[PDB]
Amino acid sequence: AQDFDFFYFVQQWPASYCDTRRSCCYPTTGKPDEDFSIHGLWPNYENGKWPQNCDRESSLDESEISDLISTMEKNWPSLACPSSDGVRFWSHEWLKHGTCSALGERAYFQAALDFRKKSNLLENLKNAEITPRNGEHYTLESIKKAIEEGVGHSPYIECNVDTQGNHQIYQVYLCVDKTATDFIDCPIFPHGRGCGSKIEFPPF
Ligand SMILES: Nc1nc2c(ncn2[C@@H]2O[C@H](COP(=O)(O)O)[C@@H](O)[C@H]2O)c(=O)[nH]1
Ligand SMILES: Nc1nc2c(ncn2[C@@H]2O[C@H](COP(=O)(O)O)[C@@H](O)[C@H]2O)c(=O)[nH]1
Repeated sequence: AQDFDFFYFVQQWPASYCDTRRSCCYPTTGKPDEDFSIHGLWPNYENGKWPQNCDRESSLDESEISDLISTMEKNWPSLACPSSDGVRFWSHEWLKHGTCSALGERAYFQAALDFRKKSNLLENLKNAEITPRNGEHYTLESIKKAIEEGVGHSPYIECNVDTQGNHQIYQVYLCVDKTATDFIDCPIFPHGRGCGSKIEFPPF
């Protein structure tokens, strides 16, 4: 029956996408909030492979999520250049991953928004006294533990490197069950050997 096993729910730390050697452009709506934003909700298999581009005939219909656009501009902004309203980013995510989710367009985007709010990363880190600042000031362990206490499941953290060589928290992966109802323990995690023991949680 069900075409896949679980979802990776991926969030990015905007400031870490914008302090690297690559180009970053603020959205048509201006500088994003200093908070974790959605990268994607990705159907996946327990074997590490995943389905993608399941219905190449299905394009993103904005009327279906009209009332959600202003919220998505702030919670799912595109930071790529050139600057955009996010729609291209959302259309691409819908076509590549959403069409493989078994969810209708609105349910897919509502699920991503709902899980970003539920995971409440910035606040869970704040409770643990982990707040944005420059330099590799935080242990990776404290970051994972803070998120885990708040979500009830352990995240996978992907790090990248800023312009000054600092290793920084870049993306956070959590797993959601195939019916997109709750967070679950991840059956598998990516293997992108990354994140030293001390990392940066950069401000904008
Ligand atoms: N479902 C799923 N998609 C992935 C995974 N790793 C890579 N991809 C997809 O491939 C893209 C990688 O782009 P690249 O960094 O290779 O230019 C991701 O944004 C995502 O759409 C994974 O573990 N699961
Ligand atoms: N990580 C990331 N990718 C973005 C952003 N804005 C647009 N993109 C684009 O979205 C692609 C990832 O989409 P996916 O492969 O998961 O469907 C990237 O290759 C990149 O070109 C952003 O803010 N962050």
